[PDB]
Amino acid sequence: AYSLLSSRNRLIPRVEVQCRKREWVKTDPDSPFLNGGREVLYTPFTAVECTVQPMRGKAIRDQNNQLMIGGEEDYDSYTVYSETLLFRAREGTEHLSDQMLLPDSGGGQTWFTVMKADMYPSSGVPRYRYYLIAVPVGTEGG
Amino acid sequence: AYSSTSNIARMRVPLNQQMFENRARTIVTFNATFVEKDLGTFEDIEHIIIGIDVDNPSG
Repeated sequence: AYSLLSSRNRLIPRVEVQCRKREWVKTDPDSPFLNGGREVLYTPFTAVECTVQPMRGKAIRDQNNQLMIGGEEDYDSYTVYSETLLFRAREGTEHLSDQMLLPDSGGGQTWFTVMKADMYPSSGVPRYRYYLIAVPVGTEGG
Repeated sequence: AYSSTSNIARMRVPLNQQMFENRARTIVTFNATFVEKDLGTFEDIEHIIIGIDVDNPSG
């Protein structure tokens, strides 16, 4: 079985990041809809150690500021290697995708939503790879 | 001569993915008249000969 990869690295620096779980709930008392007035509940936590890297190409959809008919919108993304388990959304449930807070190109800090998670069930070592997309500015995603 | 005009449409076109340029477009229709010259002529009628036959019962 794997031995070296089953232990923490000692050459490349790694950092911890903050995250938060997400659910949703219905608030309207009389509306007949599952949506109602949707609300999201958060529960914070942290990842043991992570590595953050940017997109490699220069494709038009990967550029940071984009020109739309309204104005120069904003976009960011990352690829993350981590030893913590993060989950995407699951259907027929009230759980949403986990989010984690990282620096952006504008100098601030914003939340990124997990979109793709990679796992190797037959190997055993707990090492994962994630792909993240920054939440739209002015909202908390979906 | 001038005849009529079409709708004037205003447009915005991105440039270098940074700026929107103002533009417009229209179609103006004019009348005209074109003249061209033939490549020759036919001959004139200088002499005409006509044959006549008057059918009658006396001969």
